Amino acid sequence: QVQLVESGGGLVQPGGSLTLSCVASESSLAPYRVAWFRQAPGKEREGVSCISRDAHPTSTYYTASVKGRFTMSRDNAKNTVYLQMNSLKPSDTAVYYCATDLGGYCSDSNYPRAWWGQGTQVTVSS
Amino acid sequence: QVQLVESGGGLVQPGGSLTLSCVASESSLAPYRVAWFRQAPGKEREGVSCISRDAHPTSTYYTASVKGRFTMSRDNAKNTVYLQMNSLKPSDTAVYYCATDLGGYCSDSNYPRAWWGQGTQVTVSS
Amino acid sequence: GYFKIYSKHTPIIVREPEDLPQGFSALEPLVDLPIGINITRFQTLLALH
Amino acid sequence: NKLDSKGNYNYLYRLFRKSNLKPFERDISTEIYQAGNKPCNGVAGFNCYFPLKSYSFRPTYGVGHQPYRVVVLSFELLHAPATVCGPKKSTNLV
Amino acid sequence: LCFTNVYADSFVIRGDEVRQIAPGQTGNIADYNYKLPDDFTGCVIAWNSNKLDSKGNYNYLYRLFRKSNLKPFERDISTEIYQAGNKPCNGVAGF
Repeated sequence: QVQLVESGGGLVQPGGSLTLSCVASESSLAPYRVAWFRQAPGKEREGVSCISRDAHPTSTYYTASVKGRFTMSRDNAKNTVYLQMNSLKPSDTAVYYCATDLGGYCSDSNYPRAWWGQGTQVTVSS
Repeated sequence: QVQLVESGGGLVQPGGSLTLSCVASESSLAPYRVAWFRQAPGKEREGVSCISRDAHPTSTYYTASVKGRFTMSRDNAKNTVYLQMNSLKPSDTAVYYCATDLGGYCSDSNYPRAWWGQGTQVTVSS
Repeated sequence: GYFKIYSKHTPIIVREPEDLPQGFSALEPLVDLPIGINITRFQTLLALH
Repeated sequence: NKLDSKGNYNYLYRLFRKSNLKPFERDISTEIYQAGNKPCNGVAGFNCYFPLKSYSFRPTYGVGHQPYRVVVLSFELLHAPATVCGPKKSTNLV
Repeated sequence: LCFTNVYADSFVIRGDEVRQIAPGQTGNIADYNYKLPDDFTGCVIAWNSNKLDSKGNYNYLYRLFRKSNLKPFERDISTEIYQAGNKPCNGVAGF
């Protein structure tokens, strides 16, 4: 019954920056973990980053491809998560989805996968 | 006890520009975050933009429909905030409200809901 | 916050506007009031047309 | 809401006024709020609007904003002779 | 000080969730397996067993998927696969 709206995607040159917005409606994301996912055409879903309900860095996870370049941040005060997305590579071009479940804490192998948004397109090219 | 007065709306042809002003009284809007709304008949209130205490671009946000077209500015000297909008679309027509609360910093979606002005009408047509 | 009223009437026949008659009398309560205002002075009226 | 609502702006609520409420006061002065140096005389003006506005008695706002009858009764205990209360010692009867 | 009916519990702890097993917080393993009441009785007792217990040995596998959070005085002994979709989860793993 929670609805997620991804936004902020668009066309960017390599090395650029973007900020993706996952607006949640009809519910509060505060006590639940939120994770970002991306899929390139032809390739299956893969995780990007996950933030737990506590929002500590130790409970916040990033995949190997995005560690040190993406920044996971959530505002439980106003029910939204943001992926700060910098130093862009062409390999980051995909439709970015944010997902959540009733779980409260992320793990390096477990991301929330119950409710999904429509996704946003991020393209890194000229 | 703060009272907000929106102004500047009117009839403007598509692609035109306008500048809304939310003049506050009985209180100083400087320490508080201020946001703009818009509400078309039949449709519920939806956010437009918000400017925070620091008045920084990283704290000044806009909704997807207005990103790249609507501009935010506040002048604490006269106790007013501006909605500078260009490349107006017919879809931008609504009654535009400015809102303020005791909050200090804005985000993408959730806006202050404590004190409201009467609103100003912006119509984009011939 | 109370007002107690005690009253009675007796005939005297003879006026003798000199002094009150020497007679025992018990003033039964007539009405009690719940108002609690402050009263410091007394005034009365007369019937004169 | 089912009986009062039909809208009926007669029970209009004050929105523009001088300041906040103080205890034991009546809001009966139907005066237009003065938010500017210019006097508000001469009907409506800039930065000065009449407090009267619709308070959503329309049939469209059925579930919301419809009138709910609420009354608050002031109670004074052990201050004056209890006029709405029980009686005082009157022994047995049988 | 005298006391009666002292009950003992045994539970494998990573080490960083000891501050969260107490009421008011939930740890990595205290979110789904261990719990304390709103006002826990007794005292917190711990010692070091990493040198001897670790060799690994997944016999003490902590639960990660389950129906919801913990309620006081409950046992997490039901090993059912979490149903996060309309399709029934019978038939081993699924999407």
